[PDB]
Amino acid sequence: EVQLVQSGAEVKKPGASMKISCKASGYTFTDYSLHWVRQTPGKGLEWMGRVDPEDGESHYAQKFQDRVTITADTSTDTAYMEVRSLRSEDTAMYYCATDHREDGPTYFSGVQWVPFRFWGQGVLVTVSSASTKGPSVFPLAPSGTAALGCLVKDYFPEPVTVSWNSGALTSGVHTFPAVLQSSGLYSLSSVVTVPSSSLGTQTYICNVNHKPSNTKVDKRVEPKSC
Amino acid sequence: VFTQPHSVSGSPGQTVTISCTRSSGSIDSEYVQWYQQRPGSAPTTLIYKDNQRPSGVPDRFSGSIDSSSNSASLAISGLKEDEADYYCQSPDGRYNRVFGGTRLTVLGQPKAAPSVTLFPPSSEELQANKATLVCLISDFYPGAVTVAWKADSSPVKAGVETTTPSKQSNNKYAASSYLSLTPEQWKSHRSYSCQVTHEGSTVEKTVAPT
Amino acid sequence: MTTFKLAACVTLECRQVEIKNCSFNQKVYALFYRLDIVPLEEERKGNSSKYRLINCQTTTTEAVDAATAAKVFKQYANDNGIDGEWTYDDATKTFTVTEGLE
Ligand SMILES: *[C@@H]1O[C@H](CO)[C@@H](O)[C@H](O)[C@H]1NC(C)=O
Repeated sequence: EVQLVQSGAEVKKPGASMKISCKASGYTFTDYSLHWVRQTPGKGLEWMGRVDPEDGESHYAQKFQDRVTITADTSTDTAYMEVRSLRSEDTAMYYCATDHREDGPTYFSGVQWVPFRFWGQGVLVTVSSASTKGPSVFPLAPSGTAALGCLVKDYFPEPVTVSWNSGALTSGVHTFPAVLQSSGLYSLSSVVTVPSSSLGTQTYICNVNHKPSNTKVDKRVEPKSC
Repeated sequence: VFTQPHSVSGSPGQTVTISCTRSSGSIDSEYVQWYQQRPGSAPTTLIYKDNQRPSGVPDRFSGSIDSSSNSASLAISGLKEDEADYYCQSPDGRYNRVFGGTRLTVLGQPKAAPSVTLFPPSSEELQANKATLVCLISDFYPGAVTVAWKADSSPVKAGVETTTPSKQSNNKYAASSYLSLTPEQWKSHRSYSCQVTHEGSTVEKTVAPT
Repeated sequence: MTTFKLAACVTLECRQVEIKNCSFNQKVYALFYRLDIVPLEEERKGNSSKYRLINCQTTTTEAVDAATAAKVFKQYANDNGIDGEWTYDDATKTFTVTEGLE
């Protein structure tokens, strides 16, 4: 029911800015304040601030009161967070989150208020001097199961999503973590293990998505001529 | 500040307690919430108002307040899918909020060996003046492995980039390694090999320009 | 726009005495079972928090400011079977109409 749907990943030059966003559905948007929480990679969660959608009231943590500006639009039920003067340290997952009420676990408890009950999916914003570089996608053709896959090569920054057959194929699928390779770019693999009997009789398509470069790729994966 | 132990551990079946200690005041002055975050995912509520489970949260998770320690604590029984980060939270006044985080490590889980697949370069990549060998290693436990490459019978170390193991949602670990080549390097040998070793044993996988 | 709420119940400010010591508006204090009341904001272990009684009718409207919101809420309260003493809070943008203390 309740959904907080965040914007896509980005990359930004130092000194630049970002305006991240978060759509809400499934609750009365103006009943609960929307919060923002950051997560530097390998580091913990850290509350940024909040906005109360029924008016313009916003609040911030001592760290972020200088550069950040959180707003809410109740015509679209979308909350936005703007962050100026970006720095190398700001490379993080940014989450929107909201409180929600529940009738408690027991008859005696009553209607409770639960902090950060729902979270958005998160958006990875990378801050770097280096420019965006989109993925080159190549098929890993199969030579009683056969393995076939897609190589998602030389892209920057993270992240990359890979599905198969538009999400209809999930059994035997394994997408691997990317190698951060010496040059600074990323390379990633997804493979799906498959009955070799099906190679002439099922089309396998990997769907690659690199939101930082707005790149989307469909690659059919076929066995070669023998 | 809220300070948490950056790491905590526990075996299957056992019960594990994670601390959350306040530096600035009494844990009896604000409610303490707790959250779980599985790798590669958004956080989820597990506890609020010190010891209340949200809708859908199992009885295995319990919150606690020890005013003598000035430490809140989250105690998780029946350890398992419970492998994740765990965070405490509490407010600061009418408007501000403070998070703690603890990486909960589940140890003694059953061992498992890797399945390995090695790919030659695609014809499309060769037409692009490049060649990459993809060595894929998956479903092993514990999360530590060693990978090596050989051009014909002779080892090669330049041109290799290898990942650190990490957990798939199926609880075993996975990794990938890449040998980057020129099409002339690839074509000029008779075979290339990826060799993987996990627990005192080694699998060899090989490919050829044929 | 600013969204305003009209409530046909009292707002309560409550602190711990299970049982909570609550006041309504000036300030009248009384003790309530925690089961009878509904949080209007995050609950506070130290100080008081704003609550609602379980039985409550509410409506909302967007307006340039509270003065225009009162036009519509006075109309709503006439068209429906609603009466009482009025009150406005700017922190929550909530009007309250109650026929208490009678
Ligand atoms: C409730 O709050 C009032 C505020 O003055 C206080 O006098 C009283 O002792 C508190 N407790 C009870 C049970 O009324």
